[PDB]
Amino acid sequence: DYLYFTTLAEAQERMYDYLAQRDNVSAKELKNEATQKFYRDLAAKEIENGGYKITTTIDQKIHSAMQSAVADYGYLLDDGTGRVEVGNVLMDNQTGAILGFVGGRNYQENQNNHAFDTKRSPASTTKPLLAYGIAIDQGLMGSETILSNYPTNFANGNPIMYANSKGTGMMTLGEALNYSWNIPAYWTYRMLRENGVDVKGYMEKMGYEIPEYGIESLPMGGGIEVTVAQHTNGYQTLANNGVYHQKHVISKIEAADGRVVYEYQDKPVQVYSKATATIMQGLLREVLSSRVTTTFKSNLTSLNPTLANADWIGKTGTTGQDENMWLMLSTPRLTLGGWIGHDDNHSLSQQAGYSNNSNYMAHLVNAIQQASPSIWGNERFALDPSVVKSEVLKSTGQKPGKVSVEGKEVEVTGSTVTSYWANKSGAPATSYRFAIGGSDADYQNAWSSIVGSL
Ligand SMILES: *C(=O)[C@@H](NC(=O)[C@@H](Cc1ccccc1)NC(=O)CCCCCN=[N+]=[N-])[C@@H](C)O
Ligand SMILES: [Cl-]
Ligand SMILES: [Cl-]
Ligand SMILES: [Cl-]
Ligand SMILES: [Cl-]
Ligand SMILES: [Cl-]
Ligand SMILES: [Cl-]
Ligand SMILES: [Cl-]
Ligand SMILES: [Cl-]
Ligand SMILES: [Cl-]
Ligand SMILES: [Cl-]
Ligand SMILES: [Cl-]
Ligand SMILES: [Cl-]
Ligand SMILES: [Cl-]
Ligand SMILES: [Cl-]
Ligand SMILES: [Cl-]
Ligand SMILES: [Cl-]
Ligand SMILES: [Cl-]
Ligand SMILES: [Cl-]
Ligand SMILES: [Cl-]
Ligand SMILES: [Cl-]
Ligand SMILES: [Cl-]
Ligand SMILES: [Cl-]
Ligand SMILES: [Cl-]
Ligand SMILES: [Cl-]
Ligand SMILES: [Cl-]
Ligand SMILES: [Cl-]
Ligand SMILES: [Cl-]
Repeated sequence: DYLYFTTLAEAQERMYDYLAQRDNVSAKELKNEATQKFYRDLAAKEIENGGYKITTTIDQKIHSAMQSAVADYGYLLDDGTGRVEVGNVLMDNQTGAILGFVGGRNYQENQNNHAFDTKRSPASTTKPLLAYGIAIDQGLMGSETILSNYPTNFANGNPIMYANSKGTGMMTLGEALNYSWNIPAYWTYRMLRENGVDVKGYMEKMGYEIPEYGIESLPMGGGIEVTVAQHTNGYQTLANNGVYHQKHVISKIEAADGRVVYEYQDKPVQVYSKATATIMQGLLREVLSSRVTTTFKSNLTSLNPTLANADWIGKTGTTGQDENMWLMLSTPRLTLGGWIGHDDNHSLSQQAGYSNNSNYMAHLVNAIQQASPSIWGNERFALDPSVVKSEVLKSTGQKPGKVSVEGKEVEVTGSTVTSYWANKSGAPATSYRFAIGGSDADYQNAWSSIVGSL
């Protein structure tokens, strides 16, 4: 099944490296196609014939429960666009160990591995990692920072859309994330580009391969295609207080006589500050609780109300013609990545991600807990002590003070809120351009509203 061939493939690659080094083959000799073919064949025969012991990270009872879950409840994905395919990876947040996965609906009917082999755009699930997370890490925004959702066009002249909406006005990062509005994400990434932020440094530390970082739609998964396993590794980094661990299924290969062919080496990397990661956890908690883009919390509360009270955080994504739906879920202990789509890339139904995948993943999470009752954990995500708390205006997301609006030095006061920052000084004083993004026209309209309220 999917586990046998995934494990065999990874074991073969590790045996290939071992045999090449053992036989003292140069990096140069390894470039020779005939020599590579020989060493791949020799690696295969060594596993096939050799009596090696392959130790995996797979929790057999959990992985078996995930297979029974997709057998029993996979039909909940079928939405009247034909048989819907599925991939899921369950990952330990502290180690990057893969405890279990779903390769697809039924290996016997379709062998394609939707957990490790198929690459699709992660759509709006890019936003927390590539846009908001990095902006917070760089001290360019906090939890109650304001972004423009005013209408704006891509560089090709097309309006940036959210279903049938061309946009609204100013909104908090929280509203931007809960709805997954697109314009605020676009302005956030544009701000990173304008400031020359090394985005590629963050994404490559987490093992992402992105060919062009200049794509305006990058935060909406434009110019990005990822496996479920890889993308699960990104959400592992946010959930593990910003510390990446490389995903792995193989922990060790030993000869019969106990000689170590290969052993996984942990190389932890602080990709985001603890402040940034713990701020993002708080925002992604509200994405699921708000139930705007996913019914997941309603589905899970009904199936398993005790498990629904674990500290769930998550994010959804939908490609533009509903070809791909994503739901990424974490507790402090585990991350579960979920993709659905069609092997030939044709459209799912409009609600496939909102309802069907949410319901299926609620069943999958319940099946994992039933197989291993403590595995999700009862720990809460919590703000790191290094987080800076700023009292800011609800209206501007910046500290109270004086601003020049149309000549007249205006005293900006009103309702305040605590904003969480990952810098030293926290939020600055209100400036005229108080938000991420927006045109001179947008700001005229915004300030009109704010002055009216004083
Ligand atoms: C999040 O999921 C948002 N949608 C997307 O991110 C979609 C559509 C989109 C793109 C740019 C600006 C606004 C909306 N992203 C997307 O389709 C990118 C991947 C395209 C790759 C081509 N192959 N395919 N499929 C929701 C909330 O609007
Ligand atoms: Cl399997
Ligand atoms: Cl496979
Ligand atoms: Cl040999
Ligand atoms: Cl086991
Ligand atoms: Cl992968
Ligand atoms: Cl795609
Ligand atoms: Cl524009
Ligand atoms: Cl909201
Ligand atoms: Cl970059
Ligand atoms: Cl990648
Ligand atoms: Cl670039
Ligand atoms: Cl572009
Ligand atoms: Cl591996
Ligand atoms: Cl892997
Ligand atoms: Cl041996
Ligand atoms: Cl830190
Ligand atoms: Cl809730
Ligand atoms: Cl609901
Ligand atoms: Cl979405
Ligand atoms: Cl298909
Ligand atoms: Cl706790
Ligand atoms: Cl907290
Ligand atoms: Cl503080
Ligand atoms: Cl303050
Ligand atoms: Cl600072
Ligand atoms: Cl800006
Ligand atoms: Cl303008």
